[PDB]
Amino acid sequence: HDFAVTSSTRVQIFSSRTRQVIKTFSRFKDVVYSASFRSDGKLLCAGDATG
Amino acid sequence: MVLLISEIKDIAKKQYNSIIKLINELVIPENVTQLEEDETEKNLRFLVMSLFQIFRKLFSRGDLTLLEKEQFVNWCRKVYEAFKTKLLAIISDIPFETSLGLDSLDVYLQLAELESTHFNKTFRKLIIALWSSNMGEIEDVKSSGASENLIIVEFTEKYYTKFADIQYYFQSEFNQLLEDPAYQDLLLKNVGKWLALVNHDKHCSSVDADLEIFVPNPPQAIENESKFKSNFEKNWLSLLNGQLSLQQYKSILLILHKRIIPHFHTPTKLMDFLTDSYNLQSSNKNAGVVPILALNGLFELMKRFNLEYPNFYMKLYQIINPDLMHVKYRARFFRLMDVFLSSTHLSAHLVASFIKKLARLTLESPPSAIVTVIPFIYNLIRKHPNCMIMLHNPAFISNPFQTPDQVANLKTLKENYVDPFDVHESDPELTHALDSSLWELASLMEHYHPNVATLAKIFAQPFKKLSYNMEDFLDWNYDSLLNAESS
Amino acid sequence: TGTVTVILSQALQSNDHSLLETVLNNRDERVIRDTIFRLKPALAVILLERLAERIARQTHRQGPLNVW
Amino acid sequence: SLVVQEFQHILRLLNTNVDGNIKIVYALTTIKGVGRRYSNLVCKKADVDLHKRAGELTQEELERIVQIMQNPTHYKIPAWFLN
Amino acid sequence: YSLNHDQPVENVIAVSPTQIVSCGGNNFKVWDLTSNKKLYERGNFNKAVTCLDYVENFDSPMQSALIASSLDGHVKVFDPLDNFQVKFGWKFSGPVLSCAVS
Amino acid sequence: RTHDALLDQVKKLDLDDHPKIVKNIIKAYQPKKEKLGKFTAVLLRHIIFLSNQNYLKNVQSFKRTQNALISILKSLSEKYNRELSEECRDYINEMQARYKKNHFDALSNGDLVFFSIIGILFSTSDQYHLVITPALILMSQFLEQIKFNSLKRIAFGAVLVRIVSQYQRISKRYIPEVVYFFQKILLTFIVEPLDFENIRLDSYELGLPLDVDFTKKRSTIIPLHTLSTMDTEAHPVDQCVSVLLNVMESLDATISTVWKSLPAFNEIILPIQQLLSAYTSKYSDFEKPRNILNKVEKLTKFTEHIPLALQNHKPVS
Repeated sequence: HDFAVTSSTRVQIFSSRTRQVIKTFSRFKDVVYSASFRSDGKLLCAGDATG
Repeated sequence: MVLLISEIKDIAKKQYNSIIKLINELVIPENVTQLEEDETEKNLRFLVMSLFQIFRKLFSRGDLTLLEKEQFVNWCRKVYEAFKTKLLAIISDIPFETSLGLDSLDVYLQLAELESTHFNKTFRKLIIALWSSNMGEIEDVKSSGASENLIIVEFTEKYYTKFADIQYYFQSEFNQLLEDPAYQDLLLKNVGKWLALVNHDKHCSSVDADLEIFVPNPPQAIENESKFKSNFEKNWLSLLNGQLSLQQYKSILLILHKRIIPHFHTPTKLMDFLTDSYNLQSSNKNAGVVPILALNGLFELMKRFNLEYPNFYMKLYQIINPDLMHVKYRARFFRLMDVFLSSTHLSAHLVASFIKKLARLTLESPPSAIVTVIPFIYNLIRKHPNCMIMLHNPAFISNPFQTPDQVANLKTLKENYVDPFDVHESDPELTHALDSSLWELASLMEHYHPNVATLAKIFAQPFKKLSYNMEDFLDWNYDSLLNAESS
Repeated sequence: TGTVTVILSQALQSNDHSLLETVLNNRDERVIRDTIFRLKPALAVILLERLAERIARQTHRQGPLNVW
Repeated sequence: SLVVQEFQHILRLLNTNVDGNIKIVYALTTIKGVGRRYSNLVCKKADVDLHKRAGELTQEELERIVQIMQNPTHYKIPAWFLN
Repeated sequence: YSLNHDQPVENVIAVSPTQIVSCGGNNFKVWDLTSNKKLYERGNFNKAVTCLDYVENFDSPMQSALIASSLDGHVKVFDPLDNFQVKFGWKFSGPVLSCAVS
Repeated sequence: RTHDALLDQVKKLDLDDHPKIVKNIIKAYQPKKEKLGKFTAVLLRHIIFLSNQNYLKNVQSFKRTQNALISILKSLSEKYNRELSEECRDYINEMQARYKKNHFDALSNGDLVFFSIIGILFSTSDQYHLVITPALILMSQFLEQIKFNSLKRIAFGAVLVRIVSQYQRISKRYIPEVVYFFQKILLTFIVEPLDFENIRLDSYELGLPLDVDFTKKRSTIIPLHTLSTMDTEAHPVDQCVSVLLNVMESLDATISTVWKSLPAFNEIILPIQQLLSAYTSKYSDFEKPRNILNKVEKLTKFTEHIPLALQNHKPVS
């Protein structure tokens, strides 16, 4: 029911029926590069430009 | 003289018969100008100018004032004879008669206004005369410009850059005239006339400013901007298909890059023209520089719509050459370099190849080119910090606090070291420029100019910032440097 | 000259229907001849197949397309 | 495989040097002479997202900010709000 | 062991327990690990392919589907059961950077 | 004295052979500030005018009086520098007015000898100068922007190279422009091609055939510019090989003075290396090019040719 999109210093969680910004991640300093969920569907991991 | 006496008689004035006689005299002034081709009345043409002013005044009086069918036919015939005399004087003005050309143009403009207010065919006849006109210094100005005319250049600079309605009917009548076969060949011969008439940058599609109206009643000249685009594109495709030369080729490339794009409607035909231009690579040292503005147009084309050019960075590596340094378009070409190499998918091999090519270029490049290439090198290195090894190898530097075994190993490594960079290799990814350091940047350190040496010290010192203001450190010349040094 | 060869080849390599429609919108016979002269044989073959399927889909489009 | 995009570090603004790594309202607060809700509502009137960092906001909305703040009375700014 | 994708590969996707896809540059090569060799390869894309995903065993007439976006808004749907044959495509004006399917 | 034209007329009426004597007497009478500054202005203008006009008299009747004038100039320059620098700046401004009006038709061997005397007189070793560095970049622009298509322009470039060789033997700097000049001159001499197209030369009419003896009695540098540059339109292979050996000798002198210290001499000389290898493969009897290749090979053997340490700075406390 949800998916994560990377953007400028910002990671956005969208729903499927609603297709709206459900969750906001902005605690980065610079632009994010990678976003991946876990098999259990709880943890999302993001690779940023800070290493 | 006789012209002044006829002027006085016509002003004082069987008034229709007197006006007809004056019009006959002003048509005989076509023969007067024909004799003036050998000698313009002792190269003064003062009598010719007085006769032209008299004819203009008589035409104005006739328009104001005028067997009704016979009278109307006679008046129209006199007006048309005066207009045709002016057009023939403009057309046959092979000699550089500035005053005569100005008088003919003013009379033709006044007659056109009078016809538009009381009576398009006159416009096309006028353009036919102006394009049949030709001057020796006007044909294919090679040092600069397109066509150093007199009559059509003044016509453009004080008549074409003012009236948007006249611009619209202008391009429509060129479309009609190009469909006309003989005058299509006339335009093919006088290609540069249209170039000189079009490079003035204040056309109708330029909505940045407004153009005032000539005719009191504009006959729907704002019918369609896309129709204006279609006329523009048809005229331009015809001219680029017919009778191209080198200087006109460079000028049309410039006008395409800067001004035509806002005025053009067949971007795929511009694509084909621009890719032919960019792939145009011959042994002509003068024609080998077109790819610069060709790639400028191609890249702004890619930006406006998403198309491709295979082995793009291959072609950039090939096209980077000291001839670019010697040509004066390298400032815009470095803006192009910025907007290409600003991509985030480029690699260490590509950046090393480009930086080594530019290092050889600054080893052998003029100081203005040196101060253009310094900001590019600095910003490229800052954006891709992966080239710190080639800026300074960490293994090749020494330190007292390490074992003699490592001392001997370092000595042997330095002995067996060899520079593996390849210049002839056209693949930026395949050139092994990662291992090659910059002895050329060391020479730049050991430059001769004070400002260039200070920029070299900036290179040598650790990179502390990112903003280097490429635009301000992008346009410099010998004269500019001398002005700065004197100031 | 005014050909559209590279656009035809690109569209046939990646069969973009919208791009191919926009590039077949033209009807200038000299450009047709110049294109097909400077077009690849197999690319022109698949181009002919595309023309066939578009005539089948919209026989009304075949008018200017009868000379391609 | 080139890709194009559309960020700024420490940058100058009205002779004041403010970072691009801090939220917009508070960067405008640290702009000398102006304060908390002054900055908040100048951002609101300039019509920009308040969660952004100053690395964003390219020059055209930058200059809308500058012109609105330097012509406050000409944008329905109340006098009891004015300094 | 390694399998050569000469042009810069930007995606590697284990489509099946025995087959993988190397998605980089203009084309993309579907390799098999057990044979250690490319079963197929498709170069039907316009510019460099930027993203590629796979979906399998879902509610559909087609059992498995392979999506690839190639920097044009151009997303193309192939299928491994048909040797990665062209099945569908969409085109979006902006050059797409990523694509995904539920 | 008060007017340059008036004093030049007085000197010409008195004598061209002892205009130096007349001017020295006048200056001695005057020194015994503004007067002597005007004298310096007229003397500089007059020596430039004389260099432009006439050099028919030999070394024993013209070079001696020119050197006497040079000594008088040394005295007045040791006594005054501010007015001399100001007139140098004016002389600049008029040079670039002339050059922008006519790129090649408004230059002078007078300008060349002015550059030479400026280099001889001033402390050329200075990094920045109100006179040297302006004239330095002006000289660079002169040698770079001239459309090299004739032997008189080639000789102009050669004398400019000699003067900047003095400049960088007393200052030890580097000129990518003189490197480019050397490459362009070599390419236009051996155009007669396939291995060099990035140099972008200008003339396809002059070359170097295999009809030269290159002996010592063959015309050496022997630079009589005030005669060679205006009789060079008649082009013998002896004059061509003389100017070739002149530019080659200046190149070798620049090498041995500064370019050995230059770290990138190898990649500076690589195009020149290919040009000289073509020279040897074409003629096979060029001993001076052979020695040049030997020297460059020695420099390649002795150079470190190791990646540098540009970004090695000490930590901050």
